[PDB]
Amino acid sequence: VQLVESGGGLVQPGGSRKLSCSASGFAFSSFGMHWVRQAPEKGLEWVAYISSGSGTIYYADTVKGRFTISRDDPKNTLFLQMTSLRSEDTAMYYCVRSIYYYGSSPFDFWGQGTTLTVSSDIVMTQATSSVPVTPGESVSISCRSSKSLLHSNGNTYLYWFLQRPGQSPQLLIYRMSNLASGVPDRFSGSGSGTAFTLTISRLEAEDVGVYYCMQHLEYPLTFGAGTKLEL
Amino acid sequence: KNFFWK
Amino acid sequence: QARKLVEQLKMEANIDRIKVSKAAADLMAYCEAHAKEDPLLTPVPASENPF
Amino acid sequence: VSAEDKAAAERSKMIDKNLREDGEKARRTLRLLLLGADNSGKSTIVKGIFETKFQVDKVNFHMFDVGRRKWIQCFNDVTAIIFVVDSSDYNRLQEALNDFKSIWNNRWLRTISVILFLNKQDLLAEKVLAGKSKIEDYFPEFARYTTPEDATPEPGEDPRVTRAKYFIRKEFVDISTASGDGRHICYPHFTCAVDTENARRIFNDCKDIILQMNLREYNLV
Amino acid sequence: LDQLRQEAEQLKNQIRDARKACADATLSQITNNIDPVGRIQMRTRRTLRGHLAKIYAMHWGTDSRLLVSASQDGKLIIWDSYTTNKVHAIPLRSSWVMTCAYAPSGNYVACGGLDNICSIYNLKTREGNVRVSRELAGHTGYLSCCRFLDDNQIVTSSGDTTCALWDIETGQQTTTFTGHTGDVMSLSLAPDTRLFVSGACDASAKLWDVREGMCRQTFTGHESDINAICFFPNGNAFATGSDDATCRLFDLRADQELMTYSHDNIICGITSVSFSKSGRLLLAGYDDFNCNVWDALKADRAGVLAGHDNRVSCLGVTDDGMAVATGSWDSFLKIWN
Amino acid sequence: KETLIPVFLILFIALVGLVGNGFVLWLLGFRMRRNAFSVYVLSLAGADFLFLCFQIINCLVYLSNFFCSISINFPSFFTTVMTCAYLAGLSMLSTVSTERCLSVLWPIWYRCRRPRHLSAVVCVLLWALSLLLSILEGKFCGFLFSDGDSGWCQTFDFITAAWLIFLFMVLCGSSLALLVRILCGLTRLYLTILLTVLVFLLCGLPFGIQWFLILWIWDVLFCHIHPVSVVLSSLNSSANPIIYFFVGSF
Repeated sequence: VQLVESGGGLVQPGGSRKLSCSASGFAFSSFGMHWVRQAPEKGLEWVAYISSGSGTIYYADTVKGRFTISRDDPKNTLFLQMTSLRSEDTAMYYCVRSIYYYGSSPFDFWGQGTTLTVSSDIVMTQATSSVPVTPGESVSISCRSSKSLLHSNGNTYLYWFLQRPGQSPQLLIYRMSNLASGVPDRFSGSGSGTAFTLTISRLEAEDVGVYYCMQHLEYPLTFGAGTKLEL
Repeated sequence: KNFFWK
Repeated sequence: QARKLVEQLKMEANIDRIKVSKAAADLMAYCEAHAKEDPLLTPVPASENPF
Repeated sequence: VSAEDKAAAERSKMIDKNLREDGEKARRTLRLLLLGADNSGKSTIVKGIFETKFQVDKVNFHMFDVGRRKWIQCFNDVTAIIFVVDSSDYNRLQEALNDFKSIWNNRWLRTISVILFLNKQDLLAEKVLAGKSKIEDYFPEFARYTTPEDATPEPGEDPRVTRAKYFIRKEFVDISTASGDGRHICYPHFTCAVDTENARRIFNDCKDIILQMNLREYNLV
Repeated sequence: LDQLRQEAEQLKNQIRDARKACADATLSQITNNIDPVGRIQMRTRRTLRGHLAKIYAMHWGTDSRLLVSASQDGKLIIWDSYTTNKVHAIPLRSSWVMTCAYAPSGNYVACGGLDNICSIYNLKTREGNVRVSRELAGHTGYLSCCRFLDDNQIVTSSGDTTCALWDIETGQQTTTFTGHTGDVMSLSLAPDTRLFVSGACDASAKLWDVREGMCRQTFTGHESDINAICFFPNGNAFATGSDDATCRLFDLRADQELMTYSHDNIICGITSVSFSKSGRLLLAGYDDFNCNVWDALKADRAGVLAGHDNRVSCLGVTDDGMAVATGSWDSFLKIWN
Repeated sequence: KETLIPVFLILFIALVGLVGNGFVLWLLGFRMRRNAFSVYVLSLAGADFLFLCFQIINCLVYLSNFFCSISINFPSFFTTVMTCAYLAGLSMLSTVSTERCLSVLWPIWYRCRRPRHLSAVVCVLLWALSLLLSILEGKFCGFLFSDGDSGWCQTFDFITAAWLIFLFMVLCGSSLALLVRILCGLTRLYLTILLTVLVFLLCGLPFGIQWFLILWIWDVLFCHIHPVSVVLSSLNSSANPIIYFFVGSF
């Protein structure tokens, strides 16, 4: 499974660019795709969404009326069109795959990103910003939301991600309880409505970075602030 | 014309 | 060959058997023990039926 | 409903659309079941499962053979059944007749027509003119049989061959018409293992069967 | 040959005399002083549409929410019974399918038919698609049933009068079960997964040992082909349905028959049987387009499930005992509660 | 002063017909399935139902006005609805006859290459056209809450008559083609075709003929010509179910 992005570069205010992503290694036409961007020092922010079959399209309020999402299934390519670029669009963009059926695990794979530089809603926050850690110990990370994320059907929609220095974010927990494929069993996650926690047992190296928690109850998608772990 | 409702 | 048939019959004819009444009592006891756990026998309220 | 539930519903809708397209594509073809015994030329009529495809007049056909009282229920909705019989080995016509009677009165085959193919007629003619074997040795009623007066068409052959052919055809036909209630029909034919006009007879018979089916569903008959 | 035949007849007579001395009472007279079940009324809750041909088999999942169905159109469908959503659609190489199964873990499904191969499909994997994992060959006749023991073992019954145990990774037969005379039509696994029973066209049933590979007992009470079989929840009894228009209940520790289920109105055969969670109700499917509910302890009709326009071919009860599912030749499925 | 017996016969025939219409609607609504031949039967049953109900209410109005002192007045939008139902019922029969002919002449195409919604499309289009024509006739002839000329009403009656003649010609041609094809290649088919054609003619044309031609071509013969026409039309509408649905199902 691969996801390669192209485009990017320097652009003057009021200009236009076009971003592209090529997929190879999986059934592209059966997946829904997202665009997520990150500021040079801030956290993660959701941009747009296109569904399988091109029947549903969503945008964030910051970029509505200027950005356009599209896909080309025979060539396995995803596009994003810029228009009237501003100084607040300086970020690095990501392409994320997602599939939806009973028991699935959305937000599985993230590609590498390209950098572009230019010359109501559920509020959920992570109070902690930095925690010093040592190998062989246990660490608990928690974040809280504004309203309840527990639906009538019995599901609680909350996700956990890890981003290592100089790398792309990776999925750890989906729907507040389940472990992703390839994730070691030392990670765990539990919580109640509005209050969630993540537990790491027997901490080791290659497990240091910034942790994010995201809600998937309703659009727009909202991320946290980020808690980082340091040696 | 005509009404047949009588 | 009939030797296989007679050997099978010989192996099948030498076992332990119990009376019918004991087996009937066992089935009755099993049915009585789990009577209050099957919804198809005792209907469940509308607040607990997923369908 | 949640966003994920909506996406799942959309996926189900796409699956339904694909299923409808596949069913519409599959509605066009017609299915046939090939039955018979050995030494009957069964595999050379049209010139687990061995399938065969052919088309005539822009209509597709799909043929099946298996190489039986239990798996015969699968072919409950086929268009027709093709029965092949060797009509030269007198020692085994009774076996073929018993097999045809067993297949004609099956419980799950009460609405399926049969296309009958009496194969190897040149050998039958050669044996009849040879004179070394007598049909009456196995069917005593043959000596008291006469060709019908107003129903005796021939292409220029000896009357003996015509009588021999008509006797066997009559046996099969009057087994077929003994008790069928008129819900399904049998179509007989004469072939010779070098004939090339065999894909059109099936086409005409299938047209007739479909016409009868259309007649019954409008309550005309 | 004459001496062997005489010895066999003597052994059969000895067995018949042996199982006659254990018949001191009858199940009917033991259960006179118990209250009758009463009238059982069930109604349709869901209807599953999407198949365009007859349905031959179905199997529930261990989570009591997912199920798989097989049809002559050449496809397998996995349903979500709570919302009637379609999860997967698996095309098949051959359209002559007679059985299907769902693995306890939920990672694989199996199917087979008039091609003589059992195929294994991987459900969850990368690339987001479902692909063939293993094809098992070696039978001489068509397959009739298949059940998963774990992710690496499976038991099959076929029309070549045999049963087999396979290793999926190697793809080779491990144990072959021989002794029947006619075609084998169904099988059922014990809860402990150490024994299983099979019914065939010779009007007899046999109990087998999985590890040893031998036959322990044989039961003969019917007078036509046996089509369905199923264990009691206890694991010490099982039930069979035949073309006799009758159902019978057999015992393992007594090695004889206990009860018969028949009525003068029924003249058609029986296609499928199942039990309830407590073992008090026996569900059966018939060729007259409906299903009958029986009292397994008193041999009395308790209800009727009549909502299908054609032959009922398959049946199933969930692990939690919350619902029952039926399929028919009219290309529909229904869930009753 | 001597038309009470015709009114009684009208009432009895309509009361008999309504039961059959209701039974057909109930059976073909959701109890049973539906092929390409059942949509037309359902539409015909519906048109029958509206026509017979409005005839019933007219008979009741007349009887109440005569036998008692209570007199009532009604608008003519009901008359327009009755005309629309009558025309739709006449069109459905021609549609059914054409479908029979098409099935007989080309069986493979009908069985394997016919679209699955053509019946609904044709039914909707015919209902829409009949409603349009009925409304356009009613507006310009004074039935609606307005006024209009006489020439326009006469012309609309004439074109409605031409439409009826066209429907009859289509029916006859289709039946003849089917019969010739069957012969040049059985008693039940004869009976069905003959009965359908004669019943259509002799029990469906008189009302339209007397309501659209004689009034303008040829005022004391109203009591001599209108009750007979209404009796015949009610008889046809009541007898349609037992001819198109009940006889087929044993």
